[PDB]
Amino acid sequence: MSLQGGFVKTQKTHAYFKRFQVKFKRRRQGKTDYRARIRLTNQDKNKYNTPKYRFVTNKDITAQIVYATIAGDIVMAAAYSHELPRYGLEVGLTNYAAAYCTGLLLARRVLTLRGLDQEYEGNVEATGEDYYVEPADERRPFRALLDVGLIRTTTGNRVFGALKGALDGGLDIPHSDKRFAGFKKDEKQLDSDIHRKYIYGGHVADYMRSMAEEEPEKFQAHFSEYLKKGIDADGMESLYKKVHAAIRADPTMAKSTKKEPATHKRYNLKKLTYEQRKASLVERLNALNSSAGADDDDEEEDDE
Amino acid sequence: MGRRPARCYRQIKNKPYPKSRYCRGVPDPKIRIYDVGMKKKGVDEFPYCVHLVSWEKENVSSEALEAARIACNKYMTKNAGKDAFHLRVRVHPFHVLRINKMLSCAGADRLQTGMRGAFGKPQGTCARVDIGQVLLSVRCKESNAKHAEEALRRAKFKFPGRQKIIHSRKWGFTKFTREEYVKL
Amino acid sequence: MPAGHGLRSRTRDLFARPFRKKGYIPLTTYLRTYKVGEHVDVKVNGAVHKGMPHKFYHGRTGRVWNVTKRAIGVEINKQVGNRIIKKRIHVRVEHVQPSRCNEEFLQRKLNNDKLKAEAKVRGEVISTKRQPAGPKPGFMVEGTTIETVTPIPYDVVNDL
Amino acid sequence: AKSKNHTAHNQSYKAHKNGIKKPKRHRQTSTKGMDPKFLRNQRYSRKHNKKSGEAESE
Amino acid sequence: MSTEKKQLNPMRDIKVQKLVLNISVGESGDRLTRASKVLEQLSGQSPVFSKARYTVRSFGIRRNEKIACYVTIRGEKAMQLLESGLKVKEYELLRRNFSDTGCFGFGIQEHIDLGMKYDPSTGIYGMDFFVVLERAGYRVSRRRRCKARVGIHQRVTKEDAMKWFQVKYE
RNA sequence: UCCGUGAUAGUUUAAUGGUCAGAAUGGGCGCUUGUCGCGUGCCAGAUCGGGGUUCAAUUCCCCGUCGCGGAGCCA
RNA sequence: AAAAGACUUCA
RNA sequence: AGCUGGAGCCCAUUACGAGUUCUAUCAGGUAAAGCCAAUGAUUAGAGGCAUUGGGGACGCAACGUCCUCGACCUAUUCUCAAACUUUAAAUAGGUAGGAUGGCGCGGCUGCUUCGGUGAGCCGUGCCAUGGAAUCGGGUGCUCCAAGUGGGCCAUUUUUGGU
RNA sequence: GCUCAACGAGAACAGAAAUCUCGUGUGGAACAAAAGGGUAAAAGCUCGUUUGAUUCUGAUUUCCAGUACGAAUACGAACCG
RNA sequence: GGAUGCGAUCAUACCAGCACUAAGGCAUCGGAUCCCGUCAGAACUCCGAAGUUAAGCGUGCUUGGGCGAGAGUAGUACAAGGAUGGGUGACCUCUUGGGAAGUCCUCGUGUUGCAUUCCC
Repeated sequence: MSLQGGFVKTQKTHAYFKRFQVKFKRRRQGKTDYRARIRLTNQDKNKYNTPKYRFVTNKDITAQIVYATIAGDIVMAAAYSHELPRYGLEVGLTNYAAAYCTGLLLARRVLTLRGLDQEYEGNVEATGEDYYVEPADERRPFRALLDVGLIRTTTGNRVFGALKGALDGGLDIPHSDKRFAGFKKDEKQLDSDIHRKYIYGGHVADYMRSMAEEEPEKFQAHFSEYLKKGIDADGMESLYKKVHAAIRADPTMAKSTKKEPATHKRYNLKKLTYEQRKASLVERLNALNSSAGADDDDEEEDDE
Repeated sequence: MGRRPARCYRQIKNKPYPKSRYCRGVPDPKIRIYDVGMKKKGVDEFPYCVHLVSWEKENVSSEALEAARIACNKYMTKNAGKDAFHLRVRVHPFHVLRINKMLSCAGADRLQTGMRGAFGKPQGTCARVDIGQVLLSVRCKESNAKHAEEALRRAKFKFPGRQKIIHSRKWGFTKFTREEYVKL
Repeated sequence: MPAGHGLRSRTRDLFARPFRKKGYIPLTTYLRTYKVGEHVDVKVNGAVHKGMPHKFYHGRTGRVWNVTKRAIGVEINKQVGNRIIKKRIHVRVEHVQPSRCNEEFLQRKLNNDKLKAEAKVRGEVISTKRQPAGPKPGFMVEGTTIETVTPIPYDVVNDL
Repeated sequence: AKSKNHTAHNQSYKAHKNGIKKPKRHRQTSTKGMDPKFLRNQRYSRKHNKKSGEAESE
Repeated sequence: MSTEKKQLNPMRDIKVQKLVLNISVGESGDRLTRASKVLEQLSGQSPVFSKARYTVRSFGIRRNEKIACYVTIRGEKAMQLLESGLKVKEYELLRRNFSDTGCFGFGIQEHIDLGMKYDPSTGIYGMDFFVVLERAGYRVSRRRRCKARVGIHQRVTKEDAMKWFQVKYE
């Protein structure tokens, strides 16, 4: 009939195909760039993975501090903005204030004095502070590197807002302030570097008030109450939950997820062979049929 | 024609040259049409095949290929009419002959000083015919098989690498007449 | 004729990757790290073009001489000549894979140590060598239900 | 007159008589031409190590 | 079997991905690039240069160089422009202008709409209008990050595109 | 034969630095002219075939066909 | 003044 | 430079060494195979398919129809490659099979670790025939010098050339 | 940041090649040059910022006498991007 | 089992055409004040209220294709050593060894680490 693409692959088959094993599975899903990844992994510095666009977005954002090993990664802490309303929060979970508090929470969690390995002098668990320039634990920022993932480095992002909460949480990310979502993006003060506008916790405050539909739960001031809240030292929650039920999930999943063939394949073949002899039209795909005689094999004998 | 003994390229001795892009200047291949006769049937109307199968691995010239082919075809028209059976020439002449060319006439030939060396100008081409290759495949019908056998016989004196006439069978002619009609 | 020596020559497949293994290397190789004196294979990534050793050195297993930034120093030995000496090559960690040539043997050394401890408990008598192939023992079957058929070679046909 | 240009013949025969040897195994093989760090720390540590070694043999 | 059987469009309904209005003659054959002015007024927004590649027939011997210009527009503005062109064309006619992609284009003079010939430096006899149309579910292939091939369902067809358009302003 | 060297309008041969080719004469067309001619205005290319490099080759390479010259011992 | 030459047979 | 001798120098069945095999583990693109796997060559049909390669016939016309010849496309088919190969031998080739080793104890650093965390190297303790096979009418090591610096041949492999 | 060689289907003019669009597209392109490898959210192609095409003096790899020299590799010590 | 983030092994994971997905999550999706961005808020960047499982995503299917695995695939082809073996040689037998690939036929069609979450 014509057709190209499909036809041009099947004729030359193998030549494309293997094209998906040029690169591998992670890239196929759209998860890992290997050009980005390779640069991080040599000295094995933790990935402060903070997605916020086309990953998890518009419901939640998340910050995980992740260490690598050769059998696959292993998070040293994680925290979700979905677990932020456990400590109180009811203003938008997609905003800078939410991202900042997730970063504060994560930094407190990652040690929690656990195991052997500490550092709580200096000051890890960095105070309730009005920022200016990166507060660390002296001279040396280590073991956390802002992993944006595949998302762009753009000033005024949630990723940089999370980074602020890491620093004011006692995590010590390497830094430069020329793409950071500055000081007042938490809501605070600013007025410096290349960056412009002081407000972004208090973005929304102007927006909504010029009337139009947006989130419930009140008003302009409401950010500050929960901005304060994630600074507090009552770490160590995230919910007890009811576990499993029986055999994996549900009857919906039982119908959905596994196989059939083996036994079932033979039945469909049997039906097909009967159909071929009962009518004679097409053996399936793209031609043949004139009694048939089972499977792909028939075409070779039906030549002469 | 002008002398060349077939012995010169007879030995399969040199590297095989079928790379047109490096081997520049290759002259005309010589068989006009490889398949002579029918070409609307294969084995359907021809439930007999006879082959001429190589006894000796040697490189048979394009010139010799033509000679064998034309003799066989001429017998077909002379003893079974114009649109008789079907001859197929089934090996094609990949291997470019270089070979020493252009001698002079001082008290040396071989121009430089007595090399001569590579950089041989191309003389022609051969098909490399290894042992058991089917040089000529002539399909026939079984009653008239003796005519095809005779045609191959006249042909066989006309190449350097000896071949033996054989009654060839593919999927028999008795496995074809089963397998066909069970899937038809 | 005085020396020249085209630096490569017959490196077509040696610098090539087969069709299935084209594209960028998994970062697992990079993340893999070695300590000094560990034995490791040399076998290049074709997608890193600087830090590459000379292709003859592939298929050699060397002892890590030292570890430095990006590339690792691996000491391997050249072949052919007189008094052929060990040579130290700067070679990428992308171009270094673990050899299993030592790994399996080291496990069998630990296995011997088990046997040594066991042996003393009994009242010594160690013997923790591996043993060469022994003679065959006897073998059975039953002649009941296995009376002879006759089988033959079969006649020549030319099939061509 | 032409002459031979190269041959690898006869080289092998000579090589298996007195040649090839092996590396010459020692404890503490040459770290000569090794990266400056490591070696720097070996120098510093050794000064202290001799003093302490006498203490730990009493 | 098109997954049509649902309840149709919230997702399925057509939209303008963009409307690309482009001038094609080629430099020296029409002008320097003073026809940027007429494009600027018509759309209301900036045109940008379009470069050339491959064999050309006309001066433009370097290839890469300004030769044409184009405006990618969209939203309400694109729909307004559409109405004027539809008002021309005969309606319930030609399959030809529709692509299998579900996109269509038409030709007609620049001057249609209220505007002076005099105020733009050129009047220009017309130029290809192309309309890029697709469904809502298109955005998966369009965005970079989580790019995925277009489904059978996700494709508009020539018949479908014409059918959606038939309802509105023709 | 080896080492060189060309070919471009009907003919004879200029030119380029990579984007682009000329002149003269012949011829074809008027005008001069009793009538032709001299004279006077008008006109007209496979840049050898051939691939390659290159954005783009008449132009810069490589091969080949033809036509030429000039060398090829102790003969 | 130097640009001026040709021009069939019966006749 | 190597081969060769001398003068020795150090130990001696301790020791390690080996034109060797095994074992176990690497590397390889030759023979060959392949071509309906990529690239390149190459034969033959057959069957499709055109909004624009060319003809004819049927038509006022058609977003018409039928034959025809080409392209292409598809499943076949045929035969090849030093400078093609997914694939792919054999004989060759490398490495390992331990006391020049492992393990315990506890020291130092300017390194490395946000952290004695780790790495390396030191003192001290524990474990023998015991780390496949086989052999070593011994081996290891250093200095110094002669001759050679035109090679030639056969089996096998192989390039040019009848 | 972007994805190409190519082809199909479309789009005033525009044909076999103009420019524009989408799909398919393992690299069939492009990376100065010879040829051969290699390479795809790049080393290509486009944009932005740039000047390490820098200072010192070794080791190392090739050719190999396990030499010089050139060129290459990866470090150090500097200073920069 | 699903999902999400990070993956490991690296085509049983891939291609083509279909089909199905509870829960909860991803996505698609609505908006353009703000940082940021273009020819175009389509991309990118930000806000996340209102939707939709159609696609993506996952999994399953179809004598499929490819890949993987096996074979009387084949003990074939080829090849080291030996012959005062056969043969004019080309080569070919045997002894002592090693041993493929495709055609072709048969069987298969992702597995699993970390963290958090979801079935009911």
